[PDB]
Amino acid sequence: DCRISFGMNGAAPMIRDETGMMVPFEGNWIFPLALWQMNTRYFNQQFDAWIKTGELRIRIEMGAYPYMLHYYDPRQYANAWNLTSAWLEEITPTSIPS
Amino acid sequence: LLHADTPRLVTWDAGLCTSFKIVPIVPAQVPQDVLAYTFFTSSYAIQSP
Amino acid sequence: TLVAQISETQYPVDRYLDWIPSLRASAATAATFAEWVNTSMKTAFDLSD
Amino acid sequence: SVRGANPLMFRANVLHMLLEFVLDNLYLNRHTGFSQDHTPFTEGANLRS
Repeated sequence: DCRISFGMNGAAPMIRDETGMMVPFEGNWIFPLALWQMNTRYFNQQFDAWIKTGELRIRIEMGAYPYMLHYYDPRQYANAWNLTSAWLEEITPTSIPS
Repeated sequence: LLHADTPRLVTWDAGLCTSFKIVPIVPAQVPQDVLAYTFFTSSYAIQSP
Repeated sequence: TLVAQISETQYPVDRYLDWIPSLRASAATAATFAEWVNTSMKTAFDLSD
Repeated sequence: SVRGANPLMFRANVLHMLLEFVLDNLYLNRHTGFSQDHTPFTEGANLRS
């Protein structure tokens, strides 16, 4: 039970905790994989602007996951948002991308 | 009296058994000035009971 | 041994792979898994019948 | 009048309507089939098709 509520007249939108509290889009969070799996589109639309720019740390408990890694060049500039948003958009109820 | 037509007693039904259906009356105001259209699940086309 | 790992039976197994997420397997899921195991075994050991 | 109806026949009309309702809802529910869920909405449920 995680329900998102928009804040009127400039109030920050806030999601519902497990105990019943309504916490804003800040701090450090813990998510089961199933939540993002079932709300792959609602959460993606509402969280991209906060993870990339604002302070938001999300820990998705998964247990085990296949991984594929890319080696970047450390003496030059790097950015992994174009690599992470692709995964967070291809996340789907049925399957998981690497 | 020689041959009376037989009735039909057993008649199977495969669909869900009910007789009350929920019907909308007036359209909802999904595009509205107050709440952004991204809030409603109708924008994401999520089927609801 | 390999179906008692994912299903719920009373066969005493070691249960090493419990940290890997899964579901409570049903009859159809277990049947498909068993068929895959069977066809892999026949492929490995060169049987046709 | 097409839009009109006699107020004194309402009891008989309602009784006939109830008779039609009962005499229609006289089927036997039939088993159709099931399928295990693969998505994490239902925690390993046996959905019905």
